[PDB]
Amino acid sequence: DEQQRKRLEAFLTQKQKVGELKDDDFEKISELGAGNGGVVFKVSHKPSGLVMARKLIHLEIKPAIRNQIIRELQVLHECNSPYIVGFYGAFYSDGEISICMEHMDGGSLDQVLKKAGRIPEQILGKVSIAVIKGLTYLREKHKIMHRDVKPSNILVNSRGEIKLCDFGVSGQLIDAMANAFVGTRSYMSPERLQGTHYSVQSDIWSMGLSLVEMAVGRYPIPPPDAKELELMPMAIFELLDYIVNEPPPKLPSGVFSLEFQDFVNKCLIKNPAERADLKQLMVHAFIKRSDAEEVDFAGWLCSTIGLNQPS
Amino acid sequence: DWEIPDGQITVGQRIGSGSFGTVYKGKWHGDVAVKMLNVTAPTPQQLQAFKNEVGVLRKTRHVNILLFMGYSTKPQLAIVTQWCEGSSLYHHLHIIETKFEMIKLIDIARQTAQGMDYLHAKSIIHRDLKSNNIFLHEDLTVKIGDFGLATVKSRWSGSHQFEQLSGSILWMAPEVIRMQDKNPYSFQSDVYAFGIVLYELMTGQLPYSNINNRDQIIFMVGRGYLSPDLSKVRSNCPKAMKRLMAECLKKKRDERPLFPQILASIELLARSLP
Ligand SMILES: Nc1ncnc2c1ncn2[C@@H]1O[C@H](COP(=O)(O)OP(=O)(O)NP(=O)(O)O)[C@@H](O)[C@H]1O
Ligand SMILES: Nc1ncnc2c1ncn2[C@@H]1O[C@H](COP(=O)(O)OP(=O)(O)NP(=O)(O)O)[C@@H](O)[C@H]1O
Ligand SMILES: Cn1cnc2c(F)c(Nc3ccc(Br)cc3F)c(C(=O)NOCCO)cc21
Ligand SMILES: [Mg+2]
Ligand SMILES: [Mg+2]
Repeated sequence: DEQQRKRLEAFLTQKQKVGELKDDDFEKISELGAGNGGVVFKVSHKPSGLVMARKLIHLEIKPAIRNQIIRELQVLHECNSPYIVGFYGAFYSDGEISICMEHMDGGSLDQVLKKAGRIPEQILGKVSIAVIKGLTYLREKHKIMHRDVKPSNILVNSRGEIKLCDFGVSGQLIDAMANAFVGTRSYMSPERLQGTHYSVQSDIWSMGLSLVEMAVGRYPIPPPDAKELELMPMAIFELLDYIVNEPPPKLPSGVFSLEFQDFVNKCLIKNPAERADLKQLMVHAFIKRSDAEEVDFAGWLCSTIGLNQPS
Repeated sequence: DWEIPDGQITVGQRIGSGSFGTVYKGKWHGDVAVKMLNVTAPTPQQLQAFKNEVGVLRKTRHVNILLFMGYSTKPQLAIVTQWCEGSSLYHHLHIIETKFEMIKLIDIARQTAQGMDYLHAKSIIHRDLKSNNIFLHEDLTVKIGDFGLATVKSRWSGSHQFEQLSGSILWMAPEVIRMQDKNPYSFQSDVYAFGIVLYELMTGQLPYSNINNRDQIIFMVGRGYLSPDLSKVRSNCPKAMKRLMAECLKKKRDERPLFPQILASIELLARSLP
């Protein structure tokens, strides 16, 4: 719309003010987070005064592969959407890859979920809109697919934006990542755990699992106990086995509308083809409704974090 | 009491992090490797098992075994082990792409079994054998690090050590992967890892080169659906060797050989060769 076109064009403006990205041009302010693969810092780019986030992935790969990674990451200069995190530049130095991206002062919904305990369906409604729009922009305009939707990779800021990031744009980085140490929990849809990515559908499973996890405040595999639910340590291999050989999770009985409960149920169908696609979810009841609602997302966020109301 | 006060170790440049620590190049009557463990505040019940394990690890001495020098609990819990010059086997095979003659490949395999055979002889399960934990001192001798240490690799609850399972997944035996069949870590689980390392040496590749999904490997290897593709073994590799690799990789652990037999096989084909 108009406020989005303003914001999108304002980014490209600040982006031209940044030239070559050298490691000496950055001053470290604060840490933002870390995962099992990278560490992210809030930083100020001295030549341009901007403030960005700088993820630092430390891979031990051969330099031929690493140079193709950097080269492939430069497609991120083409992703320009209000639902995709802004990208300033990637480069290599001191043995680490740097991806420099726009700073999202709300954080990832994984952090925000811990500060909130649960997230209200009215909010999640607006979140589902953004994720669906974001996967869409990735599937049509670039014919690439996310491959890692989970609450850690949905980012949110004080202007009420909800953007995707950390999507698989670099083919060689996907390969390189697959020599990782084991994680504690998976968002991988059951076909990918036996076969390969079944187009955008398998991103959609993860979105559903992320919605449930956030709606209830708890990793939903295995689904909550009988009395842990009225209160409203599994092996990684067993979770993967549970995802393939057990019925998918579902929302609680009476706490959420029926339109929302159906939406996630359409997302968590074990067959990727019977599962719903983007055009289906795009005109679902729960999305039709959550789009009409005038939810104040920016304020709900600043409240939840403990920052004073914005605007 | 194999402890070390704070002021003794000169901690230096941060090198990198692994499955259960972060390594720094330190000083302690010479260059050491200081690995700052992950389990920060340990249990007095955990701490006594860690001390007990250090006792077993201090009494280990072999030409192919990184010397264990002891530990320090002062600022944070830490491990002090011999520092190695030069690169790990992982770097040589997969980063530097060092062009060893096939005769030296077999010799790297021989010394590694040689070293594993000693750990097993002293009833020590490595739990983390991989080319990242094999260094090549002076581009000659093989040196195995990061062995044992079960108690600080599997964080506790109070008096219960339960391996939540960590490490790089490519070398994990299936029964290890599943984490169900009682004590999953065993001599044969190391033999399996050793097999994966053979796969490295014989192919110049990591296994599952066409799978680029961590959890997909974990599920399929653990369900017996996935197996390293032995096709990829380079053409100039001994037949007697490829058959040895396949014995270590048996999906059922009980079919795998032990290192006495393994080391035997490699020396036999080492002699009878040029
Ligand atoms: N551009 C950004 N702005 C603000 N916070 C960010 C940004 N990028 C990442 N973060 C946060 O900092 C952390 C970065 O971790 P990240 O490398 O994405 O791993 P992760 O997604 O949390 N988990 P994993 O995928 O297993 O490595 C996350 O917890 C995010 O919440
Ligand atoms: N004793 C050592 N001397 C010199 N370099 C070392 C030593 N131990 C580890 N390193 C290096 O330090 C970095 C981190 O090592 P480490 O924490 O052991 O990770 P890892 O070996 O890859 N996986 P794991 O050993 O199972 O945790 C790597 O670059 C190693 O090659
Ligand atoms: C496997 N794969 C293939 N392409 C990738 C990529 F472009 C990534 N980055 C990335 C992408 C878009 C934005 Br907008 C910002 C980013 F930083 C990441 C990543 O960051 N994964 O997080 C791991 C924990 O560090 C992973 C990729
Ligand atoms: Mg992330
Ligand atoms: Mg090591």
